[PDB]
Amino acid sequence: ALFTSLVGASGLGFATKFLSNKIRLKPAGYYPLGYVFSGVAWAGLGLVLHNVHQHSLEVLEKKK
Amino acid sequence: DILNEEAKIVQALNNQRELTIKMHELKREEKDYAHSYSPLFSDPVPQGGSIGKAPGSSR
Amino acid sequence: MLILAIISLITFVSMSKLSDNRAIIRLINIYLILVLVLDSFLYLLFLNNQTYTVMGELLIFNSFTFYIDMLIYFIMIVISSLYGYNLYNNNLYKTLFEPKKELIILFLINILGALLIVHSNDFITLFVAIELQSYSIYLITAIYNSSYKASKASMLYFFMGGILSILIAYSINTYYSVLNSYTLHSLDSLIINTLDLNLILIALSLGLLFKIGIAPLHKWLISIYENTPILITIYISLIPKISILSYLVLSNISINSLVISILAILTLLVGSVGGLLQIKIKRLLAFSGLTNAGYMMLLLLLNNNEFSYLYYITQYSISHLAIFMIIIFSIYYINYINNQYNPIIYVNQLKGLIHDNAYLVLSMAIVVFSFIGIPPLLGFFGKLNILMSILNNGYYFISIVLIVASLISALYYLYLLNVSIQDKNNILINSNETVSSVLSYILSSLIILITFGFIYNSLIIDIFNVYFN
Amino acid sequence: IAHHVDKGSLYRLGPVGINRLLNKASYNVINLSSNTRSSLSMNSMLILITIVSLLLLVLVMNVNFIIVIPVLISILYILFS
Amino acid sequence: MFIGTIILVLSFLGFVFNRRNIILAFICLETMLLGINLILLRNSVLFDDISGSLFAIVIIILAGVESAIGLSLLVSYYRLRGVINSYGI
Amino acid sequence: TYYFIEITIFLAILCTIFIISAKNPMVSILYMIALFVIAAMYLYLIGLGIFSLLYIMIYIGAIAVLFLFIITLLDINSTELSVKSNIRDLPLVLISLIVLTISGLMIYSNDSILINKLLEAFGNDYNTIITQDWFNIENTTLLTTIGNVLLTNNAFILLVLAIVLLLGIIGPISITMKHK
Amino acid sequence: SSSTPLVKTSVNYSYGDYPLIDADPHFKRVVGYMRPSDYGVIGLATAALPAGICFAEWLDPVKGKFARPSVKFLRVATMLGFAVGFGAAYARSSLRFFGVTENAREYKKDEAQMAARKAAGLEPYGTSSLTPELQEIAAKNSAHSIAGLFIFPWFNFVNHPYHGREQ
Amino acid sequence: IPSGALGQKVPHVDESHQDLLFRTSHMVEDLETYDEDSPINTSDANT
Ligand SMILES: CCCCC/C=C/C/C=C/CCCCCCCC(=O)O[C@H](COC(=O)CCCCCCCCCCCCCCC)COP(=O)(O)OCC[N+](C)(C)C
Repeated sequence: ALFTSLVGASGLGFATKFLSNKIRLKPAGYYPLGYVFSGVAWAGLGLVLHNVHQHSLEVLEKKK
Repeated sequence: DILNEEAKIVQALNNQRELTIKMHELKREEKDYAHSYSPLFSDPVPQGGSIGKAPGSSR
Repeated sequence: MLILAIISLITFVSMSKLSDNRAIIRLINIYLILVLVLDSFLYLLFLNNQTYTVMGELLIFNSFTFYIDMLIYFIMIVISSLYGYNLYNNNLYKTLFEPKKELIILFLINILGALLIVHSNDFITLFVAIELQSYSIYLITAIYNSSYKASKASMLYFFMGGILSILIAYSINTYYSVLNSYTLHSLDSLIINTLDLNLILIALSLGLLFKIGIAPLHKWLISIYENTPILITIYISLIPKISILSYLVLSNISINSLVISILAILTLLVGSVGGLLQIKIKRLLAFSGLTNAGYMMLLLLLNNNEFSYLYYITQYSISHLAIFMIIIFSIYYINYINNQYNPIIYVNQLKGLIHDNAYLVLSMAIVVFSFIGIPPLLGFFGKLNILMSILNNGYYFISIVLIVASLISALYYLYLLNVSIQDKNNILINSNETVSSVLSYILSSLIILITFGFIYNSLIIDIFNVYFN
Repeated sequence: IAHHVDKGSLYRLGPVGINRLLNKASYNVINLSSNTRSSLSMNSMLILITIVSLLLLVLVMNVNFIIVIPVLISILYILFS
Repeated sequence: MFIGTIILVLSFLGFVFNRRNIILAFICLETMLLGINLILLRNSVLFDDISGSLFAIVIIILAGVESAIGLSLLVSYYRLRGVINSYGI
Repeated sequence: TYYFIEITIFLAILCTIFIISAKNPMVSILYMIALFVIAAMYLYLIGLGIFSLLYIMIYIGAIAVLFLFIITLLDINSTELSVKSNIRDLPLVLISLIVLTISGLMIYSNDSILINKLLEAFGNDYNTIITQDWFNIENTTLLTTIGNVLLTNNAFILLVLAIVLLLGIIGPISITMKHK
Repeated sequence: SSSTPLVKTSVNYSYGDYPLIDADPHFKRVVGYMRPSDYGVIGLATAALPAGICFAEWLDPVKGKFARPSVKFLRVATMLGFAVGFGAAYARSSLRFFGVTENAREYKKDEAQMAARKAAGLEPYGTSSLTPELQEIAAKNSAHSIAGLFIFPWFNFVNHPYHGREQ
Repeated sequence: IPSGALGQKVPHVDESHQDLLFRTSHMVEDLETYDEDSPINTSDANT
């Protein structure tokens, strides 16, 4: 599914925003808009990776 | 109801085993000069050095 | 597009003042990002392992080499972020982490010379690119010239690179003396049987390999890595390794070689037991590179080793990059800063790191357990896919020596952990200034890759299956 | 059994003997380049030794492979001890 | 091949057993490059082609650039230490 | 005037031994300049008259001038060739001389056999027959073909070489300036 | 005379699903055949470099508190942004000639143009001011140079006779 | 006791390790203090 891939990659973006907050000795929700910034960026990487795997499967089935 | 759902998973894993054995076959297979080297200029024949050239130099 | 950046950059840097250097690096940082994002669609060229040769059989472009140049650009974006962004706004970190005027020039010229090795088809392209990147490492080592250790290291690296470049030149012209040719495309599966190219091709591979730091000739490079400052050595440890090894893995000229197997066994032995009783963190950190280059000398013996290679390359690159960035971050918490170029030296100086920024120790623990090869992390699948190629191809003693070497190397990896999770008397409570948002996000990205990168293994194997087969 | 076997000789094959073996082998390979005041003469003679020695080894080694195993065992002995 | 082989070998061993100063190491490096040139240009003459001459004219330029780079490296070695030791760096 | 090549081989040996054993560092460098001249003699001797003057122009006139220019205004200590210092070296010098010499002579040969590989390097005695063919109509000498193939087939090598020359400009400047 | 290719060459060897147009298109044809989305990519990259420098200053300022970057940096950012955008648009448009992306918009233009060049009574790929040896070497240099856009920019400006096509 | 990955005795490096008896010691390039670049060892370096 595409939606589960997007939500999971956004969770990876939330994880990297959280961990970078906590390296800075900040609270968790220090700057809450960086969460949506990081989630949109990592979800875009998930979008790219999903589309490349999709085109790859189509190339593999065109060898029938 | 559970034997069929296990046969489905076994079919899906034997499909991956067949796919893996296939994709291992595909790499050890030899390949064309037009695919391995550049596609344009598909012949390995050099015909190189063309100014002071001798007739009879070809073979 | 590197050429554009160099041509633009030295023009622009000659006219800037020294107040502007850091901002220049920021510019180049963003430039390289938009070369990744806006230009990577060229992967569509390399369907079904379609390979091109460019400039008259001079350069070779396949998808392997496309992945290698993407990796080198990603790492250059990270390193140039480390120079172009302040750690803190103290009067301390300005006198410690300061770029020179011509640093990014030599960075991009070295990235150019490192790309023209992996993309190379003939031997004179190989030669000219090897010397381009070698002179660039000479000058990157010598650019912080107000330092006794870096000056001595640049002189040592000059002479030991000069010998091993003349050995490559001797092997190339020796190959030319028996075959009127420059290509290894000349070889084509039949010539190797009826011709003794063993001594030639193995001497070529050896002269290429002694620059990495393989085992009989490893100590000079460990001394260069300890003597250079802490920002220079994260670049000169990584880039010749991945460029020269990506050349020698793409060209399969030492398949089932007895000499490469001897030196791989010796490399795994001397790197594992060499860095055991060592108290400096860059020494400790460089014998890790010695062992992890041994694991590549193993794949040099292999035919069809492109999965295990590329996986373990980006594995080692992310783990390497992160473990140097963590000890950049630990400088704020040490009780003793010596040596302006190299402010943390001894590994006992990070002793109470769990009581000051415990999540830096979470970071550290993650990347160290991935160095060991613990299964939830990304280093395990690298070692696993190396083993799947070693055992498939009959290297049974090499396998057990690999396992014993990884077990011995786990000791001095865990020694970092053993030091950092310990009691300390005076712990931090309240600190006014913050670490860089831009630059701690990079360390967190590098961790999230290492921990949650096992998710995408099957996606990566399928995309592998289409573009390389 | 509790002293001479379990705490005695199963630790000599275990964590107490391996620590001493690795201590000695690491000390020897670190003092491999302790000698000379010079960095450069040390390392450039070290490059000569190996591109001589490897060539001598394969000269032995295509003649017969049995007569080169103890040579390599002895090289490991003088390298690690 | 004899002259290039022996200048390369004697040049190499003079480099290796140099304990007296540093510039003997530089000039032994340059004479090694000369011996490589000799071997290659003989092979180009014997094979009737320019391609060894091509690699030789390129390695002339690379030898020059390495001499320039490395001698500036020695000058920066000398900046902070107004002496160059006899035993080496 | 048959043994000319043998004479240059012998004189090159002798000149390298005078390079590595010399009182004064610049006595050693003048012996290197003499070795460049012996090289250019061999290159004219074999048939490459172009290259010999390229060696005299580039190696003698630029690299040796830079080298002598360095030795003049910098201080370099030197021990001389004591016998107490260097006969501790001599047994490995002798072993490595014979081994590296034979081993450099080894790789011109294709045998399974070790010393058939060696003595085919000495199977030299046969005099090549030079034939005239009238197939070439113009004065394409060797520098012309180097200029054709540096510029058409290996144009990319010439441009990467321009980047190398650029680096040889930027680097020595970048080291030795001390910007303000 | 000055158009016989005198070599053996791929014929309609398509690199993807879609049929090829050229094996290396001339620079004029690539600039002529690029889509408005390609000019949008050029404008995107020209905007993204100075906005990226302003953004990366807003994230972490250089000397501690935030200022705008100088105009001397913004103009070099805009120049390098046009460089990135032109490299991206040239590579995008060359992909349609190779037949790895959708090119039915441009395939019609090429059959129209080569029909026009047959009707005008001239050579199908252009009269060049080179000997056919130099045309052949010059097109061995620029063949498939769009791969390796990351290292060096290299283009085709020679009117050489062969482009991986028949008749 | 500071330990050194094999349970060995390793020196704790404070500011008291760069004197002029610690000057040009006999040692491996590992396990050695007296760095040559230190704000107490240069201390009017090019003056
Ligand atoms: C807009 C996007 C711009 C382009 C971004 C590119 C950045 C280059 C970064 C390199 C280091 C970071 C790791 C990224 C691994 C990417 C895997 C991959 O896809 O590589 C492929 C398989 O790799 C292989 O065999 C083996 C590769 C091993 C990977 C092992 C690490 C696994 C975990 C990290 C990667 C997954 C992270 C995904 C997070 C959402 C081989 O090459 P491709 O022609 O198919 O590339 C196409 C990628 N494109 C479409 C984004 C251009």
